[PDB]
Amino acid sequence: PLGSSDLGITAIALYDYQAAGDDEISFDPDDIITNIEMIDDGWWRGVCKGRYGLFPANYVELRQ
Amino acid sequence: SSVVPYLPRLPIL
Amino acid sequence: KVFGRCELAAAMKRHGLDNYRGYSLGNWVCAAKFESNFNTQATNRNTDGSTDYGILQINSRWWCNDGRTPGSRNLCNIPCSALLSSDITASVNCAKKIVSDGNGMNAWVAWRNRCKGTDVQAWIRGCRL
Repeated sequence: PLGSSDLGITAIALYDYQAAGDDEISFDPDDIITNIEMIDDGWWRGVCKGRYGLFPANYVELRQ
Repeated sequence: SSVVPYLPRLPIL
Repeated sequence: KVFGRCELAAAMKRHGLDNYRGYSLGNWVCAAKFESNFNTQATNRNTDGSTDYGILQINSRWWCNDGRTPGSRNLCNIPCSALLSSDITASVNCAKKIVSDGNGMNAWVAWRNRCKGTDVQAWIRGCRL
């Protein structure tokens, strides 16, 4: 599941996003998001640069 | 040339 | 997720696609093969500013909302990211709207080009279903 050694579902950031809630993450374009959980159709959780939390799915592109 | 998107709707329920 | 051929056939049959709008299961498997090579994460941008999403490459102008497609409809009433899930529920429910909208499976350019009028039963031979 989520506890595996691999990076699970990954994406690249297409646009800046500034976290807007205590449970959100930020990223810059071209940052990689790893270990994605599709908890909701529109907002996903993942890990980006040591930070875990929620982000808008349409700001990333799944690799590949 | 290129569009930054509207944010998706807040999570369902 | 990249589906196995038979794995996808079983899941599509589970979700009601076999003979849906009169299209045998092989049509649907075949369409996913040539749209996305069975990859639930396939995402392809178009020069009109729309994008095709998921296993059946559903387009953001009419069908789903990606936030970045100008003058778009959202007739499946879902974010396009819904179509990028590892299970196929949202792509199947949307696909049923599309194939029922007047042009049947001709909505899928890869189906028209690679599946229509071929022996689409091939796509389900050997599968336990």
